Amino acid sequence: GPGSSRRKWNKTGHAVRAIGRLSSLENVYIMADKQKNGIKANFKIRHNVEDGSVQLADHYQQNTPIGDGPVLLPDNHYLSFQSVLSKDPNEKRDHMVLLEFVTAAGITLGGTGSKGEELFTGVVPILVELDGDVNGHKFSVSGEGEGDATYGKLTLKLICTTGKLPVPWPTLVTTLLKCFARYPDHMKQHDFFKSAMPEGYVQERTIFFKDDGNYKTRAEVKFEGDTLVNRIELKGIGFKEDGNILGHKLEYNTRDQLTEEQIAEFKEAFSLFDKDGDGTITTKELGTVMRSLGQNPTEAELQDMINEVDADGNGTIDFPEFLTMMARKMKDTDSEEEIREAFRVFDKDGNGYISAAELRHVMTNLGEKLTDEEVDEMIREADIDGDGQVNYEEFVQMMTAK
Ligand SMILES: [Ca+2]
Ligand SMILES: [Ca+2]
Ligand SMILES: [Ca+2]
Ligand SMILES: [Ca+2]
Repeated sequence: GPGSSRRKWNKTGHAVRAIGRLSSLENVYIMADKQKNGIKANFKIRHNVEDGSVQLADHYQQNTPIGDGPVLLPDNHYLSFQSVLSKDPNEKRDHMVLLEFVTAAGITLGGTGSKGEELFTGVVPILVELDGDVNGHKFSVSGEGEGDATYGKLTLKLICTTGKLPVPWPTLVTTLLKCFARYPDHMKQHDFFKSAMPEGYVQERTIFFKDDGNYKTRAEVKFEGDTLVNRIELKGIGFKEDGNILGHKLEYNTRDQLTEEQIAEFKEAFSLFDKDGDGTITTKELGTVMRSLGQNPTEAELQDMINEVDADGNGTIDFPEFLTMMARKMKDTDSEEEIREAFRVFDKDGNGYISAAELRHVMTNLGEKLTDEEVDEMIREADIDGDGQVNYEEFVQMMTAK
């Protein structure tokens, strides 16, 4: 057809790109399996390959309740995942520290929920145990951590007890606790996972690695004492002894990635908004901090603000949502300006220096509490050139664990 033969090349390779852009489903969709009194999920994971490529893992997931209870069968919706992989420098073994932030979304909105859901209310210790055989290569993984459903948080430390792990850690991530997802109140009756809980659910998967082998897994996620347990049997077949997986061509982490430390800071900051520590930030709660700083956003101005970062459009922001809005990277001239603007909030009289009382007003309006000696000591920490107060330079080189 008509158009520049340049126009046509590009238009063809915009729609091919487009297809791959639409095909990259980041979310994890949940459907019901009422006949199986359960749920399923079919999703893909893109594992970065060392040489720029990508190894994708086609996941096919089935879930069922172990017990005979009532269970909540959910409508179509999705989980939303943010994973952070790291190492403990103390730990000497082949291992992984894994942090997940899982939030539920997908639905536009007495009360109820599940009994089984009152068990996630606070922090739950986690035990994970995995038994696999990949292409004959046998290994065991073990680990502990905790789950904090309110901030959709999961933290684990996973050891390979049998010594060297014969597959890359990334590939085991999905396998080694969706009951730690934050289901927003407005859909807390689509949380199959907690509902099935105390007796628990089976989570079976087949993961197809493109041009490489497959993993089969069957796991029981149930309570033992008050430890939430994830116990797995993993069987892998079809894998070339030198594909990305068995040859370890897969990479651990990206590199622009949030440290465990940073995420902790973002949690503490989230708490500053979440006055009632109920895991969400409301228009009310946002207003309170805003006014406290000295602004007057209207009910509507707040609702907008939130609705612009509130994935599940329920009017509140939960920690993964917050964590997401903080995890966006910017054109570092926007980031720079963000810092310039943060500075001007701290530097209240706008004289270009943050004083001790200026630092105190900000932390105080933020709902922190502070001894004069802590204030004076913070200023000590930032006051490089030692003039008793903090300029823009000092603020920048003090603000950078972004
Ligand atoms: Ca709250
Ligand atoms: Ca929300
Ligand atoms: Ca000042
Ligand atoms: Ca200074």
